[PDB]
Amino acid sequence: MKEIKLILTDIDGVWTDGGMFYDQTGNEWKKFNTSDSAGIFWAHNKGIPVGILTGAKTEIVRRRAEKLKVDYLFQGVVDKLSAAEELCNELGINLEQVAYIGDDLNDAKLLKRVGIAGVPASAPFYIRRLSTIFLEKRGGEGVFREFVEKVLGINLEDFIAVIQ
Amino acid sequence: MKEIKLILTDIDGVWTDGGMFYDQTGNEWKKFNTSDSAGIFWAHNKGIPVGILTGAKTEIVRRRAEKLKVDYLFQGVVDKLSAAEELCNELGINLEQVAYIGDDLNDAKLLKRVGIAGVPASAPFYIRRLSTIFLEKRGGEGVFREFVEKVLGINLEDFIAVIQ
Amino acid sequence: MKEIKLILTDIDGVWTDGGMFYDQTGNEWKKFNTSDSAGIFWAHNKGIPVGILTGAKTEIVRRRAEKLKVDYLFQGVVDKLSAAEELCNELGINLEQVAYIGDDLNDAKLLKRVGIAGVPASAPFYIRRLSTIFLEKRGGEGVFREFVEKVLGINLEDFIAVIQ
Amino acid sequence: MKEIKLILTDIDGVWTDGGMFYDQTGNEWKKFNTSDSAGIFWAHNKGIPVGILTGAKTEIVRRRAEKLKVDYLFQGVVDKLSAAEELCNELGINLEQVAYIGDDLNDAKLLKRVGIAGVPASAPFYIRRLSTIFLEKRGGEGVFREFVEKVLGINLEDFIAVIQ
Ligand SMILES: [Mg+2]
Ligand SMILES: [Mg+2]
Ligand SMILES: [Mg+2]
Ligand SMILES: [Mg+2]
Repeated sequence: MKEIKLILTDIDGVWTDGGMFYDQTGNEWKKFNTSDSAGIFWAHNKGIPVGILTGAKTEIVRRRAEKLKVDYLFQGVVDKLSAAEELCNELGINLEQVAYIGDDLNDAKLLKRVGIAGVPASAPFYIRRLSTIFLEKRGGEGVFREFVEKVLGINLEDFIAVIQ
Repeated sequence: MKEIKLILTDIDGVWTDGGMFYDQTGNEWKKFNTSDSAGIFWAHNKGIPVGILTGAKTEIVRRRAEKLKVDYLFQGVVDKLSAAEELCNELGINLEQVAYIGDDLNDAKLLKRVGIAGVPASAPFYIRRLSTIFLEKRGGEGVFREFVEKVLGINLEDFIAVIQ
Repeated sequence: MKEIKLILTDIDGVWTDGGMFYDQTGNEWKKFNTSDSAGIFWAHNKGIPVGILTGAKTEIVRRRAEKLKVDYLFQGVVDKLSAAEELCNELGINLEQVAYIGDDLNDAKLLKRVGIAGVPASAPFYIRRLSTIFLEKRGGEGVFREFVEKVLGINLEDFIAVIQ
Repeated sequence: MKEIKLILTDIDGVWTDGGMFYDQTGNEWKKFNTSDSAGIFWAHNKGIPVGILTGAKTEIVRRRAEKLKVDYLFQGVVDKLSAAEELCNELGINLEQVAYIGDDLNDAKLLKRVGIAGVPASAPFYIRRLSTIFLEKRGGEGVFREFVEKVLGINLEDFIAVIQ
C-alpha cells in the first residue's frame, strides 16, 4: 500500500446512497451511516487528515462534518480537482500522496489524478472504471470506511491494538 | 437510437422507489436519488428538453423539478396521454419522437403510444411488458438516468468529452 | 380462489417494511409504497371493500387510510380477531369469506381463521407458515397489492379493460 | 443454550442499519423495525430483563426504549463493558449469564466477555468474528429479535402457546 498523507472524500453517493429527502416545506435530509465514522477513526489513528469535498452546500453536511471531526470541509466546490490541488499545495503534498473516493461525473477529473482512486459499487460504470482499487460496498453502506481501511492497510493487528 | 425530441418522465416509482413518507402532522417526503440529475444533464447536453408528468401535485416535486432545471412541469395530470399530446402539439413534434418512462396503471396509455417506452424493473408485470427497452434499474435507483443514457445512446466517448 | 367479500390488512410490516422513524421531538413517520394503492383500486373495482386493523393508533395511518379511500379503519386494536369478527357480523359475512394479510404475532389468531391468509416474505417463520397462498414480495415492496391481485384473480384482461 | 439472565444490546447498527438522518435544522432521526419489539416480548415472556447500552444519548432512543418497555437504558456510555459489569453486580449476576449483541469497535471488549455474543451480518468482519452464534439478519432487519429467539431457544411450541 503506497504512502498516503491525505484522504479526500465526496459526500452524496459515497457517504450516502444518493438519497435526497425533500419534505413539503423546503427542508432536506441526508442519511449517513455510523459505520463511516470508523473511517475518520482509522485515518486519525494513523495520523492522516481527512477532507470532504462537495458540490452542494448544506447545514446537513456541515453538522455531520463537525460531529465526525473532519480536518477539512469544502462545500460549494465547483472544481473538485482544483480544490484538491489548492489543499495539497497548502499542505505541501502532491495529488499522488492523496486518496480520493467519489461516485459521479464531477469527481472523474480528480479521481484520474490521485494516488489511490476509490469508487463505490453503486456508482455509474464510466466512473467505476476509474477506480484503482476495488470497493465491494455501495454508497451509504460504509464504503467510506471500506476505502479508508483498504488505503491504510488496516488489519487484525490494528483492530486488536485498539480494543485492548 | 430513434430520433428523440422530448423526454418525458413520471415521478413516483421512477424517480423514487414508490416511497411516500407520512409524519404525524400532515407533512410528507419523497426520497430522490442524486444520480437521476445526470439524466437532465445528458438530455441538455444533447439539446433535448425534459418534461415531468404526475398525477400528484406537491411542493416536494415542484422544488425538485426547479432544482434540476427540468424544462416542463405538469402536476395534477388527470390524463397523461393527452397532457403529453398537448406539449407535443405546443412543440410541433410527434408522440413517436417522445421517450416516456412510467411504472404504473395511469402511465399505460401513454407508454403504448410513445416512440420509446421505459418501465423500471420494480414496476408491476403488466406495465413492465409495455416497456420497449429493457431497464435493469429499479425505481429510485437511478432508473431515469439509465433511461436517458439508453434513449440518447450516451457512450464512453460522450463521457470522456464532458469531463475535460 | 374462494368467494371473498372483505379484504382485511395489517399496516406495519405489510404496507411498510416495519420501519418506524422517530425524531428528537416526539414526531413519527412511516414509509408507504404508492404501489399499494393499486390494491385498493382492484378491490374496489371488483366490488370488494378493504379494512385496516392495527394495534397502533397514529395520524400517519388515519391520513393514509383516508387518502387511499379505505372502507374501514380500526386502530388501537388489541385483539385483531375480535375486531374482524365484529366487522364480519356487521357486514353479514363470515371469516371464511375474508382475506387477511399480516406479518407478526398479533395477526396469527386471525390468520388461522380466515378464508385466505397472506403473509409477506419478510415475516418471521412462525407467521409465514400460516400463509395459505404464497407471496413473493416483502413488507413495503407492494405486497398488499400482490395479495389483492392474487386473492381476486386479477389478470391481463382486467388490466386491458381498466386502462380504457 | 447456556443459562442467560440478562440480555444487553447496542442501538445503532443493531436496532437500525446504522442510518442517522440529519435535516437542515439540527433535528435527527433513527429508523427502527417493529419486528424488534418481539425480542422484548420473548425476553419478558421468559422472565429475562433487557438492557440497552449506547454511547450516544438521544431523545430518539429514550422514546423508543419507553415505548418497548425496556428494563434498562444506559445512554452516554463511555465503556460498554464496565456499564455491563455495574449492572451485573446490581442484579447479582455474572457476565457469563449475559447475552450481548453489538456491531462495532466500542462493542468488542464486552462481546469477548459475555456468555453469548451476537453480531449482525452487516457488521465489520473484525466484529463479526467475535459472535459466538451465527446471525443471518443485518442491523435494522430484526437482528435483535433473531438474537433473542436463538439465545432463549424460542421454538414452535412457544409460539403456539402465546397465540392461544
Ligand atoms: Mg456524488
Ligand atoms: Mg408512478
Ligand atoms: Mg405488523
Ligand atoms: Mg453500533
